[PDB]
Amino acid sequence: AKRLEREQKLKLYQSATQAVFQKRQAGELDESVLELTSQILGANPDFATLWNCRREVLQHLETEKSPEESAALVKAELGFLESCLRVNPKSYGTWHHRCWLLSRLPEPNWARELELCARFLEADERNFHCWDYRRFVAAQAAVAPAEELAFTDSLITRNFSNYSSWHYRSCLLPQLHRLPENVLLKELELVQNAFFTDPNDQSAWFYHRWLLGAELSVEKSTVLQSELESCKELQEENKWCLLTIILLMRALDPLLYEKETLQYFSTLKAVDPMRAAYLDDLRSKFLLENSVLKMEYA
Amino acid sequence: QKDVTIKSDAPDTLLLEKHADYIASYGSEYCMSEYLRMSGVYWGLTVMDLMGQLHRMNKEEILVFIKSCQHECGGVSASIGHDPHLLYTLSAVQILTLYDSIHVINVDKVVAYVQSLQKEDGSFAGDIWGEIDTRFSFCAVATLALLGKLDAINVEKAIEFVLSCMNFDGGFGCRPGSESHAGQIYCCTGFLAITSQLHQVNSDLLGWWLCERQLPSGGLNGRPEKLPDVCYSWWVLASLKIIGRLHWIDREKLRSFILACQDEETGGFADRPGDMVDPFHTLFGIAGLSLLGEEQIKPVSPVFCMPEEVLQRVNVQPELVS
Ligand SMILES: COc1ccc(S(=O)(=O)N2Cc3cc(C#N)ccc3N(Cc3cncn3C)C[C@H]2Cc2ccccc2)cc1
Ligand SMILES: CC(C)=CCC/C(C)=C/CC/C(C)=C/CC/C(C)=C/COP(=O)(O)OP(=O)(O)O
Ligand SMILES: [Ca+2]
Ligand SMILES: [Zn+2]
Repeated sequence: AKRLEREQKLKLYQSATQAVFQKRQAGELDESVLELTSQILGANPDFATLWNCRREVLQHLETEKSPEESAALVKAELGFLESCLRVNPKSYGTWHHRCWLLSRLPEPNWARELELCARFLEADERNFHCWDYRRFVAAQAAVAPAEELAFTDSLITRNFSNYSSWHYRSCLLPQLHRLPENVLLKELELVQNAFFTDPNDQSAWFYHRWLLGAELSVEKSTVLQSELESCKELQEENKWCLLTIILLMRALDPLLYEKETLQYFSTLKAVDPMRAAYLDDLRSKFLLENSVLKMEYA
Repeated sequence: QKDVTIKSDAPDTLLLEKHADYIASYGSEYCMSEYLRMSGVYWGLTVMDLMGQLHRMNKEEILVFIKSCQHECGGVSASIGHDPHLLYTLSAVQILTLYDSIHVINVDKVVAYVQSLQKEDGSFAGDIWGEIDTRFSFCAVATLALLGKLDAINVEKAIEFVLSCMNFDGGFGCRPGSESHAGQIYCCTGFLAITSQLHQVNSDLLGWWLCERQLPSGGLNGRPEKLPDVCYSWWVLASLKIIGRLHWIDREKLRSFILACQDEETGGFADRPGDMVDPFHTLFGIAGLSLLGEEQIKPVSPVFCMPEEVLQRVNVQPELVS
């Protein structure tokens, strides 16, 4: 039953491909190839050579046709692309074919492209092809860091398809300005907030470790000591919070907190046994760091 | 916490003879996938050779297919009548190295093709249509390393482009600004191995990001809060071995995941247990096991995803972290 109708399809794809190649060596760069590849690419967007062919036709027709007949072909092509992306929203060549197409338009509608990224991110908020194409579009349309950072601020808070959006933030932020103390402590806030909502959403934690890695100051040491307690209240079996406390104590006074650093490593191993070997090496590295530090005493 | 649960009745045994037959007899999906054919051929040969079974494939036939796929520019297509691309260029060169048949194609023109794809910023396009990806940075230098011709490209600008795809979390994406992804981290770490720039990786940080790919089922994902997939057994492991932190994942849980992904009836591995197998997931399941020290599988270069012994023969073995 189902084999019939899908041997039907293979037959037709298989003959269409043949005819496309025949046409190609002969050099029939025409509408007939656009029509044949349409058949094929619609069912198989990863057939890269066919996006190549389309491109060559459109460029060949692009001259020996009226700028009205060209324009019709561009519109026809954008809708074919979108229809292909709804089929395979991960196709590298489908997305890059749209990149080529938009890049060569004399007057491209980027707002419509950004809306398309919206739609695709609604379907799959982690689709990295779409985030890339979004950054392509934001750069072609010179969208400014703060506009994008609002878009990101609306796709983390409302909903938690977070990591791809917090990454984008990570890149957009430095573009507003070893990142400023004032901004750092402001992000320590947004992130310390983040992990009292879902302390088991990991984006905030990954992000916060960057923020620590990247003067103590009464201002900062107090925010870190504060963080450390906020974290201890939260410990009332969350591995991310436990690692962070070790790293905060490390951040604060590693010689002073050596005892507690060791306690924490123990609890953390029991909570996150898969990371036993990492945590051992991290503990060894801290212990050595400390022995170096104790040799600062005379 | 989106993860697979592994079931009682998931295979817990390495089924090499099935994987050999599955690969030996593949294409008898195959038709929609002619566009990747050269790479499928690489995937099949590499997994067969790692499993000791390379003789069961058709050397002479393949040597002729490759030659027919070298275009006059020097690039190699996925298949006959298809257009050349960096991907299938790497794959072909790997196959010929597998077979010690470099002379089959024009080496000088491959080198020139790859040389032609580098951009001002050091990045590589995959072809003349210009898609930039860190994949292509890896494919470029991997190809040239195997031909002894790494000095054909602008290494410094290459390195710089790659390092510019390094992210807050210590990982790498496709392009500058892109989200870290185990796949692109493999490419970038592989690339820095080839170019002797591993001291620029923050190894403890990236190694931590990588080991956090491992989920309670033992399986690995490509980035935070995504589903696991056996092919990441390759992307993540290869990356960790390269930066000397392979031991940061739980090897037994991972191994249990990888075996759980086999199809006991037909052979092959799938992305996750009980799904339809394919050759790609079959290579990366086997290459992942080899990275963890499975005895029936030849050791695999974590950089080149080819048997160590092949690379020993050509004397291209990038020094790794530790
Ligand atoms: C059947 O649907 C597909 C989808 C995509 C592709 S693909 O674009 O050509 N390619 C190769 C690939 C080959 C096979 C096989 N046989 C199977 C999958 C697969 N994927 C898709 C995939 C794998 N794990 C999860 N995902 C979603 C990766 C992709 C990109 C890639 C190419 C070369 C080296 C590494 C990665 C092929 C088939
Ligand atoms: C010599 C070898 C082995 C490779 C050559 C180098 C190349 C082309 C590498 C490709 C690396 C890469 C990008 C791998 C990722 C493959 C994969 C599992 C893609 C799917 O990722 P997502 O789109 O995020 O989907 P998931 O999160 O559902 O896995
Ligand atoms: Ca044979
Ligand atoms: Zn996969």
